[PDB]
Amino acid sequence: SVSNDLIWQVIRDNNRFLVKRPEFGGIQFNREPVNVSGKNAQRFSGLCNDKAVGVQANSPRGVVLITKTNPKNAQKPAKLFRKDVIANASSRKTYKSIAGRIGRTGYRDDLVKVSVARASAILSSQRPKKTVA
Amino acid sequence: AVNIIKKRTKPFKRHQSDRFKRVGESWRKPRGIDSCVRRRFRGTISMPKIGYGNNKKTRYCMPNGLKAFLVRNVSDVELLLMHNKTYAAEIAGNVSARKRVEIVEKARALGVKVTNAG
Amino acid sequence: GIDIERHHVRKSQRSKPASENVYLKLLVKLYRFLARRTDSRFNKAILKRLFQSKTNRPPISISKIAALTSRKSASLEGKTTVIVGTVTDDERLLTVPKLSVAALRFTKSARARILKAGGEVLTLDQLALRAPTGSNTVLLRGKKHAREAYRHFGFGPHKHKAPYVRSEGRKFERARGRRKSRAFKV
Amino acid sequence: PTHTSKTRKLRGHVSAGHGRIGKHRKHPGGRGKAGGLQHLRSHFDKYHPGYFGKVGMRRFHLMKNPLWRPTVN
Amino acid sequence: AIHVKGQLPNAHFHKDWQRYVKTWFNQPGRKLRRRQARQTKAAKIAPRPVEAIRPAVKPPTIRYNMKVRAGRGFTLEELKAAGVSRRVASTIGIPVDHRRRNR
Amino acid sequence: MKFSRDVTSSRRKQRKAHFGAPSSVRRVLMSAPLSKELREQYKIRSLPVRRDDQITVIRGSNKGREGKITSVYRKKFLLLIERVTREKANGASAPVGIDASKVVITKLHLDKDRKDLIVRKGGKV
Amino acid sequence: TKTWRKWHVKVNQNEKRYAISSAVAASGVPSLLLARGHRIEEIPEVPLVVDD
Amino acid sequence: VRYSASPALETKCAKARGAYLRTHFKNSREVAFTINGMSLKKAFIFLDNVKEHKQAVPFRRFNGGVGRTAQGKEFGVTQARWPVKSVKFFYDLLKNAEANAEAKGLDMDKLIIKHVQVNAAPKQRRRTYRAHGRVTAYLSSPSHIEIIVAEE
RNA sequence: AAACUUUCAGCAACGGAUCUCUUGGCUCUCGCAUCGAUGAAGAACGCAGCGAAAUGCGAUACGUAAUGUGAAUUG
RNA sequence: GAGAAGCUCAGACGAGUAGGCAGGCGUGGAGGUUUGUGACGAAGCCUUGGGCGUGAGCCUGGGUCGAACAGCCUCUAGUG
RNA sequence: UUUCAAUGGCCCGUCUUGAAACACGGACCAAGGAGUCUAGCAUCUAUGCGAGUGUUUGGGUGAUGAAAACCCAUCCGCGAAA
RNA sequence: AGCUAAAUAUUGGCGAGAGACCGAUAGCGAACAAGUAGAGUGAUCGAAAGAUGAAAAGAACUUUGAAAAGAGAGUUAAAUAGUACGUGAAAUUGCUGAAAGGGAAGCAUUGGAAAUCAGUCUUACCUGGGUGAGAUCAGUAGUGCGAGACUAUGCAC
Repeated sequence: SVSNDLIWQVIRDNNRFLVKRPEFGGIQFNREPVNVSGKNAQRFSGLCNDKAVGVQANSPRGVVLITKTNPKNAQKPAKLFRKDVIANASSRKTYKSIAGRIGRTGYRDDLVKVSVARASAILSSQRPKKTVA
Repeated sequence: AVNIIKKRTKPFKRHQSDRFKRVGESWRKPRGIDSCVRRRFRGTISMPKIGYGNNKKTRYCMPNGLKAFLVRNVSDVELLLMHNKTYAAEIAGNVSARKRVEIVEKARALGVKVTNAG
Repeated sequence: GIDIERHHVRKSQRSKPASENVYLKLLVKLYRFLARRTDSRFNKAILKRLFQSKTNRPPISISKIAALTSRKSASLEGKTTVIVGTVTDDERLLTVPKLSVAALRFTKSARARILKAGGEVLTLDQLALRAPTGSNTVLLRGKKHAREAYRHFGFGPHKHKAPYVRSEGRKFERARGRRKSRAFKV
Repeated sequence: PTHTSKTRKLRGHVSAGHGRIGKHRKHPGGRGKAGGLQHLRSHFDKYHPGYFGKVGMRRFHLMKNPLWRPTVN
Repeated sequence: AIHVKGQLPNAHFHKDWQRYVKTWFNQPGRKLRRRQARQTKAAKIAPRPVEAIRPAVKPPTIRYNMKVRAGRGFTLEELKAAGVSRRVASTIGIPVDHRRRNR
Repeated sequence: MKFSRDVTSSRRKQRKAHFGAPSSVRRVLMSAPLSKELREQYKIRSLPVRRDDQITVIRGSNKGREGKITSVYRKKFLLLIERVTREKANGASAPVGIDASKVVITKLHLDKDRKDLIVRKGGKV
Repeated sequence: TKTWRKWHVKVNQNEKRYAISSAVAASGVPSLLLARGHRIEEIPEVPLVVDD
Repeated sequence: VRYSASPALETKCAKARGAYLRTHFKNSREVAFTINGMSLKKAFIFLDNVKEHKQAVPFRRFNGGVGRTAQGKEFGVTQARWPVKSVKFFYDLLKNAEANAEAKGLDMDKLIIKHVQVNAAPKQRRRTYRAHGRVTAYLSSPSHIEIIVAEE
C-alpha cells in the first residue's frame, strides 16, 4: 500500500523541500532536514527512507546530527527524529563521533562521507572571519 | 569546468533587424519562398543550428568554471553549502541593499563566490 | 554524400507506459530488472505488455480462463494463469472451477467468485514472487479484435464491414449500392 | 486546453498548415453532404453504400410500446 | 466536402439557433427555490400531509402493465365501497378522479 | 468572515458607498476614539466627531498637538483644528486637515443630543 | 465569448470516491504532509485524533 | 527647469530661456549655430548687422532653396538669410541673460555664449483650403530656445 | 581642416506607449410587480447670493408641509 | 549513490518548400507551495557594462522610478 | 563597441515552373490584429467500473453561510441478438 | 358556451449578491456634464477625452523685460511632480562628445588600431617549523548481559 518507493513517486517532482530551477538544464536541490547530500534523490531523501541522516548548523557553534528513529515510530513524527549535539571540540573529534554514530553502527554506511563533508563545511562556515580591512 | 570553448560567440541577430527598427534583433526563422537566408546562400547570415551546441561538460559554465545560481535571500545562499566549487551565487536585482549585505556576508562565510558583489 | 536507405530506422514500439499510475510505474520498475537480469522470455513479454495501451490489453473472462486451462490435451491442472490486463466475470458460468489467476486488476465479481470457488488471486508482483521466471505459467491475452472499431475497419466495396450509421433499419444505407434491385449490389 | 493546441505550434507559419496553393478558402466543395450523387459519389459509393434510394414500406404513426419485446437467452 | 471517416453529418443548425439557447446556470437556484416553496407549503398546511393520498394503478401498455404506479385520484366506485362521499373526500384530502373506472 | 446575504464584500461597492455617502452618513463615518479617561467615564469606545471638541493628534507630522475642532469638512473627510496650520508662500496660515481616526477626543462638547446619544449607546453620564 | 461554453465538468462518482479515498490515505502518511508543506514535525501522531 | 548641459562653473555662468516662442524653428537653429561660441558684445553687434542687412546668418542645414548672397563668404558658404523674427527673439533672450549675469555680479567683459540650443515646440495647427474641396494642415513650428553665457 | 551627411551615447525636445490603479463596463444568480384623461412617457421654457452643463425642482420653482438624525454647506 | 524520468559504453547518420509529429521559450488570469521579493525601493523604462543558452529567451551592474511583484507543480486563455 | 583592410553578400513578404525584377503590398514608429466556442462524428491515448455502465431530470442534509462538495429512488440512454 | 392558482418564460423596469471576465485603442458608443459635442433638409449618423501632490503647501519677495515670460529665490520626500502636472518607450528633433564618408548605406568572416570589462589564485584544508599560553589526548580504566558506537566522570598531568 504505502512504501518508500510510493512516497518517492509522489514527492519526487513536487514537495516543499525541493528547489527546482530550469537553469543549467533543470537542476534540483533538496532542503529536507534529514537529507545530508542536498540532492533530490530517493536514496538521499529523508522523507522516505526509514534510516536517514542529516547534518545541520548548531547555534551558536557546532553541528547537529539528525537521525531517524526506529521505523515503528513512522506514524509518530514527534518521536520519529533524534537530535544529537556535539561539544565545542576539535573537528577531528566531531568527524570521529559522526562516523561512529553513522557508519560503525551500520545505520547508513553510504552517508558517512557526505555527513563528514557537510559537518566540515558547516564548521568552516562557523569559524571566525579574518577580516582584512 | 576546464578548457571552456565556445563554438560561436555572436548572438545570431535576426535578418534585416539592422535595417528596420520595427524588426527586433531576437532571432526569427525566415520562412519566405525566396529567402536567401533560409536557403543559406554564400555571404548571408547564418541560422542557429543544433551543431552550434557547446560541450555538455562545459555548458552553462562561466569563464571561471562556475554556474551563476540566482539567490534572493540567505536561505537561497545556504543551498550552495555543498556545491561551493560548482555554483556561484548571483544576487537578485530586486533584493534590497540591507538584505544584499546579509547575502554577501553569508556567501563569504560559506565560501560561495558572488558574481555581482558590490 | 552517403546513399543509405532509412526505412525501418526509428523503432515503433513503446519503451515506457503512457500512463502516470505510480503503482504501474513500480511494476514496470520491477519487471525491467526482471527481464534484464533473467534470460526468460516470459519476463520480457510481461514488460512489453505492461507498456501496452488499454485497447491493446483486452479483458479476459474467468470462463475463458477455465475453458483454455481445462482442455483435454492441456495438462493444466494446478498451475497459474497470467494475464496483463483485467479479469472479468462471466455470469453464464454458473459453477466456477478452482483457478490460480494473476492479473493486473480483477473485477469485484470475478475476484469474489474465484475466492469462493477455492481459487486464488495474485497481482503481478506476487506472481513474480511465486514464479520469478514464469515457469509453469499459462500466459494469455484477451481478444484484440473484439473491439467495436474492428467491425468497421477495412470498410470498402465487397469488404463486408459494418458502416457508420446514425441509426438502424430501413432508410439507413440499405438502398442503391446495397442490393441488386437498386442499381448494383455493394 | 488551449496551450496544448496545434494553433500554438503554428504561430509564425504563414499558411497555418493549410498550404500555400490550395489555401483555406470557404466551402470549395459545397456545404454539408451535398453532391453525394455528382461529385462526392466516389466517397459515398465507397464508404456509405445504400445512401440514395427507397427501400421498404412506410408505417404511419409507429408506436414501439406494443412492439416492446427484449430477449434473454 | 465529406472526405473523412464516420457517419454522415446530421446537424440541425441551419436556423438562428443561437438566439434560442437555453442555459442551466440557474439550476441550483431553481432547486433551492422549489425546496423553499415546498417547505413554506408544508409549514402553512401543517399538520396536514404534504402529499395527498394517491391510488395504485397499472400503466396502460404491455411495456409497463406489469408495474404499479401512482394515479391521479380515487374513483367514485372506490369511494362508495370505502364509505367516503365524493364531497367529503376533497375536504379530508382524498383526490377524486371521475374519469377512471374500475374494470 | 461575513455571512449575511445583505452584506457586500465587493471592493467596488464598498468604495462607492464610502466616497458617495451623504453628509448624515459621513458624520458617522468620521468617528474618533475617546481617551482612556473618557472611556472609563462614559463606557463608550468611540463617538462621531463634532465641533468644539478637544482632541489631540496621535499620528502624522503634527503628533502630540492639542487643540479644539474648529470645523468639520465632511466633503473632504477632514478636521480643521485650532492652531494646526502651515505657512503659505506670502505668510498666511492654511489649516491642515486631519482624519478623524487619527485624533482622540479628550473633552466632549456636551449637549442634550450628545448626552441622549451616550445614554442611547448605553453609557454613563 | 459565449455564455453556453462548457463551464462544468462531469466526473464519474466512482472516480470521485477513488480520489477522496486516495486523499484520505495520503493524509494518513506523515511524509506526504511534510512534502505538502504542513508543519507537523512535533505532532504526536498521524492521523491526529482528538477527544470528542 | 533643466538645461541641456552645463560642464562649467555654476558660479560664473548665467542662463536664459524662452518656451513656445512663435518663431521659425529652422531659422532659430541657424541663428543659434552662427552665434554659438562668440562673445556677448560681438553677438549683439552681429545681430544688429543682421537687422540692418550689413551681415547675414548662414544657412547650413535647412538651406533647401535658400538664395545666395555675397555676405555668406564671411562664413564660407553661399546661402545666407536675415531672419528678423528669430534675431529679435535671440536678442531679447541674450539681453535677459545679460541681466541675469549682472544680477549674479559676473564680469561683463569676458562673457562668451558657451551654450545655445533650439528645440521644436509643439506645433500650432491651422487649416488651408485646397482644390476640389480639400482641407489641409497649416501648422506652425515654434521654438524652445535656451542660452548659457559664461566667463572665458 | 571646417561645413554637410550618417551611426552611437549623454542631456534637452516631440509624442503618449509601458507599468500600477478604477465610484466604470460585461456576464451570472437571487428577489419584486408599480405608468396614463384624478392627464403617462417625451418635449419646451424658467427656478439658487454669485450657475451655462449635469442633478433636482415648477411662479409655493436646487423647492413648501410632515417625520428622522443632530452642527453644518463650503469655492 | 549520481533527480532508474538516473548512470554507463559503442556505432552510424545530419539538404529541405507544402505538410506531419515531438520537446521547449514567452504573456494574462486560477489552485497549491516557496519563516519567496519589496518604500533601506515592487513593476516599468534607458543603458556607449557583464554572464548563460544553438535558439525562442533569461539573469545581472549603473541610472530613472514610485507600490506592488515573482520562482516551482498543476489549471486555464480574447496568449507571441 | 566603433572603424579600417581583404573576400563574400540584389529587397523583404506573396502568387508562381520561374522574382532583384520594368509583378503586387510595404514612408516611419507605438498599441490593437486573424483556426475560437458549441451540437455531433471518426481514430488514438488516459482514467473508473465492467455484462454492465451513466450521481447532477429530480429529491435531501438546507438553517446555518452553501451556484460548491456529499448522499439518495424509479425510469431512461448505450451495450448484452441478429 | 365560460372561469380557474402552482410548477414554466423573462437581453424591459426596480432592488440585491457575485465573477478563474476587461484594466482607458480593452470593457456598453459613453469610467470624464455621452446619446454630449458635432454632421445631414430629413429619416438618421455619432465621437474624442481617466491619474500633480499625503496635503495647494499651486512658487511670497528681488531683478530683467512693454508683455508673455526668464534668472535668482521659496514649498515639498521629490519641481528628474509646476496644473502644457503619476512613470514617461519608439518614430522624429536640437546641442555636446566620438568615428567614418571619391555616384548609396546597411551585413557576414578574419585580423589590426583605439576604447572598455573580468579574471584577486599565494581563500580554505594540510607537511616541516622559530615564540607563546593553556580546564590536556589516544591508549587505559570505572560508570541495560555478549559485542561495535558515543555523552558525562577519576587515573593517565
